[PDB]
Amino acid sequence: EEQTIAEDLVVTKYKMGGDIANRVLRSLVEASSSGVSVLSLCEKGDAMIMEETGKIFKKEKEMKKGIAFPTSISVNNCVCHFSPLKSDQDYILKEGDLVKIDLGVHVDGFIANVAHTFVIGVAQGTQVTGRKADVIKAAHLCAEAALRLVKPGNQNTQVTEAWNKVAHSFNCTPIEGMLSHQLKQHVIDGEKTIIQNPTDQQKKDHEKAEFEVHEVYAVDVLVSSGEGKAKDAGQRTTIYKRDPSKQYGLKMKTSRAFFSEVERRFDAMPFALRAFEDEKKARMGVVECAKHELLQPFNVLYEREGEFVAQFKFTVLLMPNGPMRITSGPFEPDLYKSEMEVQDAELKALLQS
Repeated sequence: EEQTIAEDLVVTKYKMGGDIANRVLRSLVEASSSGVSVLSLCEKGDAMIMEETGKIFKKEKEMKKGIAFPTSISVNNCVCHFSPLKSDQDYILKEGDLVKIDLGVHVDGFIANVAHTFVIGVAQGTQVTGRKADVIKAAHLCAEAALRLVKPGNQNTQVTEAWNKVAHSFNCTPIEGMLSHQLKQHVIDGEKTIIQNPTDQQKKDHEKAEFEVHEVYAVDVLVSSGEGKAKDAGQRTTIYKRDPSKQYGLKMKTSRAFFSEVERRFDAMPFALRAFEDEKKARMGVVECAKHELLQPFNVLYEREGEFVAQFKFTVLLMPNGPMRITSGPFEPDLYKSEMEVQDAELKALLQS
């Protein structure tokens, strides 16, 4: 069968994961200051997840728990999936940097995803202004709109539409083609999805769905101050996910050993190459696996230099009495001052409940 949030136990597993994800996120935020290595924060994040996860359900020896999405910190125009290797060049945080932290925790396959955006070195008493406030303000209001639109009976389409209206108000554009996935036990890759600002082509190929009672979603809002077109850079993909629906006979011994460690350690959850002791081996075993589509990569995307990308990701449980989000970051609206606001009367109304 399948275990859903219709069962109380399933719900407590999501809530504990969400609680753990909310705490690790807060620790990383307050550990972010100018001069700090992004690589070190990613390691600390992953380590905390692993430790917090080890304090629950101890009597259950075979229960899988841990990282659902490796800690990634994407600064300024970097869109997502930035999770450095000891080898790659990392990023050193600076005053005024717009940083996005993305984490993923799971307990028994039940995933709790969260992403938060904030600015470095913001003196208290003072607000942040400019494009950094416009974009964060917009991403925030997009998250708020989803929270009110993603409910049993509605359809992904309505959410897609609301997002452009909010975003346009601050002259921001949600990154085109980004998807928000439904969640299931051990599946971070849900079938039903919500697409952001789709191109005419994608609009025609994306499947229109309807939210059902007892479903779970990881709503991912990615808004840009620029054109909203994410491009690949010279960056190395350091995050991969095993595709359980595909199989192939790897020829190389190193490929097989690497794939076995993956199936055993992370199963179908995204993981970071940093999780393997020998880097060279990992990198080497990835080539053939990724080549025969056994592994799905999560590339590091970028927006034009000078632009900023804000993000808000939260996991919401569609309970019969209403949606309940189990993850969020320490967000303070008053901190950001923008000259623009939502102008659509109807939308303006919806945002006040």
